Amino acid sequence: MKTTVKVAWVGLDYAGKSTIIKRITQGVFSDDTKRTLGLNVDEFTSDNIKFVCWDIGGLQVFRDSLWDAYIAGSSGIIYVVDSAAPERFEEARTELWKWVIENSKVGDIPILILANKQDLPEARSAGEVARALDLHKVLKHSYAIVPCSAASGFNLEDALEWLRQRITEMILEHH
Ligand SMILES: Nc1nc2c(ncn2[C@@H]2O[C@H](COP(=O)(O)OP(=O)(O)OP(=O)(O)O)[C@@H](O)[C@H]2O)c(=O)[nH]1
Ligand SMILES: [Mg+2]
Repeated sequence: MKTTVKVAWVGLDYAGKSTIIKRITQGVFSDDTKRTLGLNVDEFTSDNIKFVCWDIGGLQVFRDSLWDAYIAGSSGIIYVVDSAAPERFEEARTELWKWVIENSKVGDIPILILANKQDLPEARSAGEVARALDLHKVLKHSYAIVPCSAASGFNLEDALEWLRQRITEMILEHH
């Protein structure tokens, strides 16, 4: 029997949340993924864990209507950033801090930041994305940052393994 955990996939519109989930669940890269106009629900299993992926649209309208509930009901949060869109790093930092770092509804749950689109020539490194999001100023929450690509699959297995390990560690430490 597997334990069900709900994971909220958040991040700005165009960050690559839906494309990463498609690469993991279908094994294929879609370079023409369409904007999510609400919620996509998908599943993937990794060992004793059934991951229920809540892929929420990142457009402003969906942050204000849907993000609060799915973030508050999740067991883990994945915040995806387009590393090749530095014109939106300040906006991505603002939303990460409002909806995750300083959101009182987020307890001591796993927080994984994915610095996505590493395959693109203008992609900033994981270190550069961490500094742009002020991750080095996060004082009370644990977090991980992983550079990845839905196009090549780079680090997607390792990122999912990190989440499975953190969720399993919480279960084992409590027992
Ligand atoms: N080259 C490249 N393109 C990517 C990658 N991830 C996503 N894309 C592309 O980036 C665009 C936006 O990806 P989406 O998956 O729709 O982004 P999203 O975060 O789900 O956006 P919303 O649905 O608006 O929340 C699409 O054209 C994707 O094909 C990646 O790692 N590399
Ligand atoms: Mg989407």
